[PDB]
Amino acid sequence: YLSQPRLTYKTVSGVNGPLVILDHVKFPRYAEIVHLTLPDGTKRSGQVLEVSGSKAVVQVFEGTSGIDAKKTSCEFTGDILRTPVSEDMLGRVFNGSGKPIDRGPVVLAEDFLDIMGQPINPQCRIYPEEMIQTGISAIDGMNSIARGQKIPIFSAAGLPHNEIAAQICRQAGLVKKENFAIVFAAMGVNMETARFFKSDFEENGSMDNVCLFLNLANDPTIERIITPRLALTTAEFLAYQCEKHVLVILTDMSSYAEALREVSAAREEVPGRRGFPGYMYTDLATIYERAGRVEGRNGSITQIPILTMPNDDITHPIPDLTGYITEGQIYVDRQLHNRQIYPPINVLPSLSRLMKSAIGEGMTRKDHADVSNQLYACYAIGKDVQAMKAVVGEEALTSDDLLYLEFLQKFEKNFITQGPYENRTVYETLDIGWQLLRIFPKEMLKRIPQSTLSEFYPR
Amino acid sequence: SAEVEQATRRQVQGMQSSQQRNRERVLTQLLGMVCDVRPQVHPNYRI
Amino acid sequence: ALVANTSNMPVAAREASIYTGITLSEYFRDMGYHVSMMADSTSRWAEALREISGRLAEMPADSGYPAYLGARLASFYERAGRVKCLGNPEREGSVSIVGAVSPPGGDFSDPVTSATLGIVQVFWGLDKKLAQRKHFPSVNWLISYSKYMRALDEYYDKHFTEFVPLRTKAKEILQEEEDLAEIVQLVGKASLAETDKITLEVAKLIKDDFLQQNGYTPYDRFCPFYKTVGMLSNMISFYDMARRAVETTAQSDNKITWSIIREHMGEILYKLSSMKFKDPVKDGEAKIKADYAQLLEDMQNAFRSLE
Amino acid sequence: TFGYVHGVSGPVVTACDMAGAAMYELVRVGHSELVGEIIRLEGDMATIQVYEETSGVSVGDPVLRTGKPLSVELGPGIMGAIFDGIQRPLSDISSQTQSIYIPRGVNVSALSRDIKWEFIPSKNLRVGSHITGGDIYGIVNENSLIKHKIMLPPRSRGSVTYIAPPGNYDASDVVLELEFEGVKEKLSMVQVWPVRQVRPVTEKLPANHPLLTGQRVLDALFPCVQGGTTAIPGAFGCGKTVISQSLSKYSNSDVIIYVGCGERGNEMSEVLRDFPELTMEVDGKVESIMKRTALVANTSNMPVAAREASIYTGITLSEYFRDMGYHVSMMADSTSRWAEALREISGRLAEMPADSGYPAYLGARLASFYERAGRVKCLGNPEREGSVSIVGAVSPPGGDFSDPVTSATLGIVQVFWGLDKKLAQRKHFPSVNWLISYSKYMRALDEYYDKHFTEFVPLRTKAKEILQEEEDLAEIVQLVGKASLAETDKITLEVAKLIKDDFLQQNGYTPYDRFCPFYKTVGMLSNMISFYDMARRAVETTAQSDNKITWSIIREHMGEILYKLSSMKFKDPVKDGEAKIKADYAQLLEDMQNAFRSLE
Amino acid sequence: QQKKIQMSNLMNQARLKVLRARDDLITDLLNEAKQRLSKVVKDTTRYQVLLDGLVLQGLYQLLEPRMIVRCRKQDFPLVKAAVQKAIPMYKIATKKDVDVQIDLEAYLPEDIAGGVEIYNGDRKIKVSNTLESRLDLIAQQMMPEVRGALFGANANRKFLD
Amino acid sequence: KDRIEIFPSRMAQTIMKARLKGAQTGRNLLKKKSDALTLRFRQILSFVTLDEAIKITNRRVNAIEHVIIPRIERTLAYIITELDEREREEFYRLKKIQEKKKIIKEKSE
Repeated sequence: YLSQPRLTYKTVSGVNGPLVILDHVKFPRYAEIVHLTLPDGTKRSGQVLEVSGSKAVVQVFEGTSGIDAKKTSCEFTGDILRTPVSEDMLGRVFNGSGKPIDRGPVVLAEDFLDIMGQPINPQCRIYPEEMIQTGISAIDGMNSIARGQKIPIFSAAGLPHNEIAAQICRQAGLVKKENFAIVFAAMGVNMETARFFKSDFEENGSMDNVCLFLNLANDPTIERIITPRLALTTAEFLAYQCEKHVLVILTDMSSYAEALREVSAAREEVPGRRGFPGYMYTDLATIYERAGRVEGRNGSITQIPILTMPNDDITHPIPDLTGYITEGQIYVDRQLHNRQIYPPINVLPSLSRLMKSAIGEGMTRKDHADVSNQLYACYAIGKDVQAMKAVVGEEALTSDDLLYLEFLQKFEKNFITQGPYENRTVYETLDIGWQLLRIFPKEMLKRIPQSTLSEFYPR
Repeated sequence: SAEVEQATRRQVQGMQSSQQRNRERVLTQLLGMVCDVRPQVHPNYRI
Repeated sequence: ALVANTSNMPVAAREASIYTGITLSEYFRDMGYHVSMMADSTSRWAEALREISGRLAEMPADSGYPAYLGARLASFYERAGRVKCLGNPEREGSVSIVGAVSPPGGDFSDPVTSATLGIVQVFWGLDKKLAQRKHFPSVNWLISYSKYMRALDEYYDKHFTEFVPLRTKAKEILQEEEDLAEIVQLVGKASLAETDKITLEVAKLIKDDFLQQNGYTPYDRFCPFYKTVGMLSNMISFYDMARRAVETTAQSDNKITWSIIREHMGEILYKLSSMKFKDPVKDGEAKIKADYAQLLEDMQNAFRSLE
Repeated sequence: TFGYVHGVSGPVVTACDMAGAAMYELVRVGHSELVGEIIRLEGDMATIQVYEETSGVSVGDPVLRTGKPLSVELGPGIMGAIFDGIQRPLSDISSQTQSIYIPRGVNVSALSRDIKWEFIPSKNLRVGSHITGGDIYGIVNENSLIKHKIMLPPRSRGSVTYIAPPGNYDASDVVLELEFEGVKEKLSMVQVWPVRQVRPVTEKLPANHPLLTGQRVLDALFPCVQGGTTAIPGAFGCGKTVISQSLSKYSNSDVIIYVGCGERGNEMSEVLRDFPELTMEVDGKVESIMKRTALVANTSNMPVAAREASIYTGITLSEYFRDMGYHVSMMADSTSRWAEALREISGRLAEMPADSGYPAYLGARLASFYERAGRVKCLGNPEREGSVSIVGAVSPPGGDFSDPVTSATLGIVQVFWGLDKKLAQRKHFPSVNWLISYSKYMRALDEYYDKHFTEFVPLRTKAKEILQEEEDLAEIVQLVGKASLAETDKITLEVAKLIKDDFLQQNGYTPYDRFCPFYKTVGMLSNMISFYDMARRAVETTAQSDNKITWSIIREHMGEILYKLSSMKFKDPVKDGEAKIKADYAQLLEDMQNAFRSLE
Repeated sequence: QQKKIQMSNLMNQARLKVLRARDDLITDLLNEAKQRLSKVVKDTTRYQVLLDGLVLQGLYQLLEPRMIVRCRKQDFPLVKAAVQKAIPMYKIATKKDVDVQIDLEAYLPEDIAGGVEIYNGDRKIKVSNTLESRLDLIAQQMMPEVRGALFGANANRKFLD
Repeated sequence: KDRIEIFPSRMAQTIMKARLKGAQTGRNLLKKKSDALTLRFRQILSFVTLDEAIKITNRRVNAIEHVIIPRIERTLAYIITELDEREREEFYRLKKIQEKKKIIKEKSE
């Protein structure tokens, strides 16, 4: 506690766009939170971005319209933005600023954390081990998510990246060969999708384990910047202090990046590559790397950032800077979507670098690693044979090629195509794999050792 | 639906019982903290 | 009630025009009316923002646009939707917004196109190559999307029950056609599966006689949805029957091919291609439904006699 | 020594009343003592770049000026510790706080002052004697492997006035006092050296002694030399672990330094978890690798100054031990991550960007970084010698070689151990591309090879010719199927396969193949090429008419000899000594030549 | 199927119901604290001591060459004493000669529990040094300990770092 | 000749990348056609008509590989470089604008 009376200033040097420039301010802090009271009684929030002597410059979260330089008062809190955290906030829905929008009470805090936090000391970081199943076969039997990795979903605009994100929230959980929570943050989300997320989580009974943050497209753009920081601050409290595993999904990081560009312009910084700040790399790393396992504690944080690729070009700084500091990718395609396959996830360009540790005996099932590798090879070959068929015709194909075409058609229909309300656990996904693999005789399954085939292939 | 309302009522009763046990002690500490002013000059004051 | 603002008007009015329009839109929304607001251009609005941002000597972002371009467009675009209005009468109105992004090209890196795509739920992209070929309305239908599918599925299942599955099959055919087109341009149809030949030919039927219409003709100035569903129902019904016939009789003696189907029931394809001409309003709803029912019965009898 | 904060514009803090400050000095800003550096100066005001978050810094906060620029603290206790890029002990921060986070403004001394080190004077110095920079005046006993020699700091000299007797001293005591022109300097066991300054040496020598890594490939065909610089591609599937472990475990170097620049958290965890579990036999005892290793750890979310400084902190630590007469091998896990940090700072400072957005001086910084490696004659009267090798990796976005960072690196390093992913998919390890890889030290090592092994040089030349020919024949084989193909080419193809299978390939998970001594590498290659030459002669000398020898005849005739050649890799140096393995290889050659003799 | 949705809505609203009830208990406790502070300011010597401190803290935070203290009319005799004592203590601590006046024309609303407001010379900077404001400031900052004291510690929280 | 000579633009990047993908897909499909003809040719060994079809197919595949794609890649790399050059001159002007504003602000104090 401070127990120091707050000072309220009516001294304003000027107002310039989102910024209010104050004067005669006593020992102002950078990043200090202040509150404005306008002549009409309207209250607004803001944060101090520059303190040059006694001339503090505050960015107002809401619009600055109506603010004068004669009557508007600015109350200083004497502190920075610290988020009230508790276990009870799980099952609540908040806006970007951390305020409830579910008609419940304000959070009754167990502590207050600086939302910027600190980096996790690498000496106590534990390499990811067990798996967190998502319920979606395309990313459980092919590119699983290790309990501690950070693997992004790249999608083009117009693809159902939000419907998959909602499906993960409803279906995701532990393998179960009560201590799992999901923290979901949507940045720049439009009103229709915000309703989708809120209602879909509530209706299906999943909300008890979800902490949902909605930052809407028409919400303050600076709030969009703290939104993922509040989500991660909560995740760190829940995961590392309360010994549980937290899955954090950051939806539309591209909209975050755009809000970050706006903040850079507010500071009158010279834009960097393609208009984005030169520090976009470290800012994304600051968000992404606040995850993983830690020594001596049983909690963990995973992340699934979801990013829209401008012009569907993976080269664009947003997916490029993300991918450079993340471990693999899920990759949602367009062709699969236009073919009315849901989920439209393309297994050939996707990768999960931690799959080697995620799966195997003691974590999922003995045959997990072998089934994944063989399915990948069979799908890649089936696509290759399909391309050949288009050139040589059906009569020019041999029996093995026809088997690969049968696999290709049934793989997409049975394995990839799922539906939004069918929850496939890791063991059912593998069993589906074997049903597709048993299309081929044993001698064609070159990537599965004979010991695995003899145990699993028959029956 | 009755079991849900029944559990809710029981949880509220528990909170009401628990907070009563030390209600006066929490108020006493809070009043002490606000009553003790402890004036201080800003730490960066240099004169 | 329109708002008129030309390119030679002051940049501030060019910016404010959008705000004036949507203000009127919300005003009538609060009466319980369903309001439909059409913008001529939001790229001109973005241009006004770029011009003013420069004049104010504030730090720009990509291509000279203000970094808050996305915030201004989101503010406009998010002022819409079906609402429960304030006031005792409990009335419920709506505002629909139709934006319009003038394309410097088909590259969605365009700051205005990109900011729009991240907000709007439905994007009706207009293909340059279809425009050059005078295919009207010119819609790419592979890069476009609509995010209201699940919202409208309840409506479609309540009233029609047939549209949702027809919609799925139609999209499958168009996408399959694009993939077959890529190889046909290379090998000249030297080797195709019989099913693939049908997909190509039905997809042309769809492209020319369903997705294409002359909006200045009495027959296609407005096609009521019940008729749109009727037309698609018949074309897909043909597809399924043509595909079943050749796959069912495949690897047998009396192998059925597309050449046999086209020669056997050539008048069926003519009738299907003629459905756009039934001319609603001049002709009655009851007759148009009956006429399409007759086409379905004739196709079923035509395939029955073929097999 | 204090000034005051005048204002904060983000990560940049303006100080006032700070007239007595030099550029690139160090400051501790605010009540949390945030680490930063002074870049621009004007009047009595200074512009401070703060490494950590500035949230909460107030106008009027104190700024503590530290006289030393960005520097590395060097002394006993450096070994076995993991450091931040700006020399902050991570193993002490996590253990002195019981936290999992690095505290904001954390201030833990680089070398603990609660350890009582065993210090023995040189026993050659006396009070009144003359000592100069680089001289050794005593040794600290750290562990069983590396003795920590205490040197007089560079740029210091004079007459010795006090020598501590042998005993237990910590890093805060006074061990030696010396007087120069009436000025007395009291020295502890710890010296401080600016990280951007190159530690002086007596002379820079040519590098002639091979770097004896345990791999047959990346030695026989593509040598590295102690003091040399190489580059290693860093891709997920390239199998870079094999080089890292082989170099740190079995190398003939004395000290290993592993430098992270700014990698993924989970990748840093794998390195930090793996290294402590590595061991090697030394004097017959199995010792932990961390007793002769030091590690610098930086993840992508560490302060950009640390990620940029990490590469210079590592090499500064390397030079420190170089000056002791040790051979030091430093690996930079990803110089692309470093270059990314450098570009970020250049961007933050609004510097004019150059090629692909990188700073104009990118090439100059890489060139001056790598120039610091090499074999040197050390300072000080002990007339000792040592070296620093660099095996820094490159990982450009997209895997392309057009990125200025990889292009500049390849124009600087003299050896390129190009790795591939296709080989890994085929389970062929180590995953060395062969056709892309090169070494420019082959001439420098000709004197060593001539003196100690003699036949190695013509053998590696023939080996490259055989392997290259196999590639050159690839188009002929594809269009022919080895039908319209010379028998001499069939020998090349099948022998090249033998080389690829049972020589260049090495299986580090087998106890016999963990380390291949050089004499075994040249032994294996000599017999394989000797077979090649005999097979070529068997065909060519009989290819005139009537009765000719073909590869099918040779292969069928002496199949046991071709098998024995493949079997050579199984000669375990741990159980079969140098004389026995050489004897078996000599017998193989005789059996081999005699098998061919029966064909003529 | 629809029964599942009904159960979801019942459980979700039940969770909010008990959370709202807990927040009312906190509100009622804070309201009682305010009433108990009213009983305190009804005293004389105890309340004057609070004012002696509050005036000093006001002066120390504002650090201006001229200050005006505004209070409830009925508290003027007590504030007058507090200012006369606060001034020589202020000057010793800060080494700045500040003219501190009391506003005799404008007064705080009589319904305020107590405390003062401090304005600078031009009435552009004010210190929110009233009793009700100080209570709200401390009660919120200390709330994490109030939560635990009333309802118990979090049984699932093992690390406080 | 050396480049397709499309003026540097983000639109040109999209067109060239789509053109490159098309050329690579055609190369792979024609390579499969050649392989199918080569296998059938060897099985037969209407024989000379296969040798002519293979020579025509391989010549087209070789041109895509040696003429058309290299030319698209040179064009794309040219576009990428020139676009970064335009980005730089914008950076320069914006930096100088910020400095001029700073100078005006100092004069006002």
